[PDB]
Amino acid sequence: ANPRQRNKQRSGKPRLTRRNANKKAKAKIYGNFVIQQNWDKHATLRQNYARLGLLATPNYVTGGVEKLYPDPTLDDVLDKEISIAPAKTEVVRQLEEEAVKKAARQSNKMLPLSAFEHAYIQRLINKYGTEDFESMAKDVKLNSKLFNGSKLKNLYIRMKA
Amino acid sequence: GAYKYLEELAKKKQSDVNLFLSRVRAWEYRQMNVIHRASRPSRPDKARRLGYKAKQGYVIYRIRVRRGRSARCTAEERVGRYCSNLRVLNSYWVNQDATYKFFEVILVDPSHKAIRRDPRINWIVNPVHKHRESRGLTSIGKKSRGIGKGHRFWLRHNTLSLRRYR
Amino acid sequence: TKTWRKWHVKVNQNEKRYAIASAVAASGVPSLLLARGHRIEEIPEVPLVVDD
Amino acid sequence: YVKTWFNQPGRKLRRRQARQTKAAKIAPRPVEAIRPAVKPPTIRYNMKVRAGRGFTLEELKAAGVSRRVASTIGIPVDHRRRNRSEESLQRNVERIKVYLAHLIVFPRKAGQPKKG
Amino acid sequence: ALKTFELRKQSQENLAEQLQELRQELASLRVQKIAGGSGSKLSKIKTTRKDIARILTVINESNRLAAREAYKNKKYIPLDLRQKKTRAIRRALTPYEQSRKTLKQIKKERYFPLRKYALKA
RNA sequence: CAGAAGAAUCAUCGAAUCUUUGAACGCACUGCGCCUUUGGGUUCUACCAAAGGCAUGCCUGUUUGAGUGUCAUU
RNA sequence: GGACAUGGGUUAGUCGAUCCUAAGAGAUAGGGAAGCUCCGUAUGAAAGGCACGAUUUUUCGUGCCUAUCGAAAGGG
RNA sequence: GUUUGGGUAUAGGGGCGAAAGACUAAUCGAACCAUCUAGUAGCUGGUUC
RNA sequence: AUUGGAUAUGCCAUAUAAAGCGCUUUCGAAGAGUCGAGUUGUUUGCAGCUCUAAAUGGGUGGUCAUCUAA
RNA sequence: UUGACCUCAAAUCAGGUAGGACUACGCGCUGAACAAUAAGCGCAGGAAAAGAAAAUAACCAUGAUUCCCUCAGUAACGGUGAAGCGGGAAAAGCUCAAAUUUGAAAUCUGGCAACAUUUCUUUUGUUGUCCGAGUUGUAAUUUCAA
Repeated sequence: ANPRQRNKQRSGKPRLTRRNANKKAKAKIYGNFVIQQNWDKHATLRQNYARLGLLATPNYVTGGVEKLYPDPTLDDVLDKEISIAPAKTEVVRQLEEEAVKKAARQSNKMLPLSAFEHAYIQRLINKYGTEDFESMAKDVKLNSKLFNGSKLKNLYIRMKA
Repeated sequence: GAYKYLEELAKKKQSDVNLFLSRVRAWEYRQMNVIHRASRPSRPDKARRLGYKAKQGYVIYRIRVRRGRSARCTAEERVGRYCSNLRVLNSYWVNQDATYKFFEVILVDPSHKAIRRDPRINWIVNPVHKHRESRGLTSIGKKSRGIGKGHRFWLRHNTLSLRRYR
Repeated sequence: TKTWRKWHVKVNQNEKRYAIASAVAASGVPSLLLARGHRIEEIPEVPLVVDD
Repeated sequence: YVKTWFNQPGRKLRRRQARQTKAAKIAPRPVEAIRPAVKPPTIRYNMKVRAGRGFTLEELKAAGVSRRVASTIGIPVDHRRRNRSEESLQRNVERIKVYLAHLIVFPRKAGQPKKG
Repeated sequence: ALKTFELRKQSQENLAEQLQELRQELASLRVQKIAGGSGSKLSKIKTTRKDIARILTVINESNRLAAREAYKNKKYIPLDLRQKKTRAIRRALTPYEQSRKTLKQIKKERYFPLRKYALKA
């Protein structure tokens, strides 16, 4: 009915038809592989999270939840340490073990020294022993970078292992 | 730094130093064009607190507008029309006399690589910032159109909202 | 005609639940099924329940 | 001007799909961040408890969470709110502590140059 | 008629002599149409016109591929050899510079990136 | 209808072509110019044709300037 | 039928236009105006040329002078 | 028994006031177009088995 | 065919680097013809005009609270 | 004499960029007769604008913006007509100016040159080198939550 719509109604050039709209089709899971393998595409994300053992939200839900079956003092707690939480389902247990084995693999955070760092701290050690990190810091000739005692420690431990 | 001194000195606008300079510069600016390019900001301290950097792609333009809309708002819109390839960043009063108020407008070239590659000013290259001064999105434009946070500062009242289940 | 004509009607959730309860009870009455127009003249029993 | 509501069921569905799209991306972590428990500001509602914006800097410090790592693990920060009573502090410190106990944080791949 | 692949298997001056020959043949056929021709000649007019178009197409693409070769890895190339998506897309920030960050923001995402986590029910 | 025999008034579409205009851009609105290169002819200091260029404002850089603007130069 | 259909028909170095200017209009310089835009036409505009020279520390010195539109009846 | 063709420029109400100025207008007197507008009806005409 | 964010793995990695936390017998800058006042327009906000600041100052609410503009 | 610099010009100088259209929704300006209306003028995007408090409140306090519901036809103002609270949707935070890098402008455009890369011979970079920009201040660092 527009001039621009009447233009292509009387045209011979076909309409740029695209077929993309299919309602009720929920977004497929990328991201986590373990969640993807255990996600059933029919269910809702609240149903999927609860089945997997995960919380969709850590806050209250703003409405009634579905019922399918007929269901059968600062200091003490500010100092207490909550003793983790149980892994109800297999998927949660799988995620927990995967995280722990990954953390164990990526656990050796300590680095060796380079050629310059080793020679730097070795020369400082050969004069002031291995305990007087305060005196090594105040040494102006050998500690030309003006490293403090805490950094001269971090070099010494990194050289040991 | 000397910018603290320039900012304290700009507060004494009628002292002997500032009143004398105002006379000589107002005379100088009137000899030039109504809108002329400024080789450098007259108030470098004021320009840089408004976003100006002494790097390629930043442009200062001087304009005089007649006293008696806001004159600062008029200054930005006329300068923005004069340099239509730039983006009006901000503007500041530099001088005035009986007839004229004088402003320096800060503009940025969005096609320059020194601007397109600077993460602190990339936003102005994005096409939502074409003619911020024409839509009231500059500092003076926001203040003129009442935008502000507080209690001091239509359609949801002229519309009748009829819901399905009513 | 205007699009803001009233199309949807409110019914109290209690009356809807009343009518649905009345509809199920009527479904268990063989004579109402015949008046409805159902050919249940050879159905073994009303209500007709089949295994899982 | 008359505002109609014929897109109300459509708006409902579109918001559900946005939650589904969000979950499609961030699959294991929750779709919502954890909000604090605050008391509404008036004599008519101060007996209730509702959800706040974020956890205060004093609340995070008592819970052991730095303000930099809080956003990473989904704990919002409210730099404007403050704890005028220890009840607000204890209420939300334990909210953080419970959240941490139920949290599984997946390690990250880090860069490790060959030399020192 | 004229096949495009065997046309592309020839040199530019050979394609020019073929084009000159076809233009002569087209001119003769249009002369036959004014003097009174047969359906075969009138049908031959359209084929000759398409054959001229194919030869011109092959000549033009060979010319443009030579220009693309000459300007390959050059800072500035002819406007007709540049991309033509839209005027707005050409003015947009490139994915590179749209992703430029300050060292301040680089340090933030290096040390405190968004973590992967989950909440146990 | 005639005619033709990887066909097609087919589809898709990532390569091209895309006259005169129009924000419309050498200047005017049948025209009138300038600059660069090349070519033709049965005629070559002439004539002709072809191709590629020549709007405005502003930005960055480049080059060349101007100033009884501010100075330095035993 | 000045209708309908089918075809044909207007040939220029010398005839007109093309070129020039007229009253006037008008862009530019500048200045107004919130602004669509207005005033302004040599206006406080750096308003564009020509010659000279054994080549000048192979980095140019010296001298001189200083829009457009508008007429198929005007001028040519 | 000086008109005119083509091209052109342009001031344009009324009283006040010696003039200047004002006090409201104007685009002159108006015309036409489109919107506002479905302006203002204690009224006229009609209002269906 | 073209892409997206992850995963595993290879190579490279300028780390003599860069961060968070935690300590203080050391410091801690904060936007002006703007705020404001007077007055005239539009509708407390904003605009013009004249005048024109301050530094626990200034804004806003109720000595206190709260906030930190240009 | 020679040369620095400042300011201001010129070039069909190298490379860019602006206009016009559409205009439902969006942001400014202007604005009547009978309405932050229509008309007029300016400028955008896929959304725009707004936005991380010179914000509320007077509580056991809240905590960027936006939107919906409510507050509420209430308070106020004299028919006009809110807002805080409350419930929800969505959520994310931040960058500068003001600091001596001063044991070292650590910063960046452009030319040329290689080398890669591509929705792409059409895109986008990297490395080197040179001329410039820049100390009348470009990086790093800090933004009051500190």
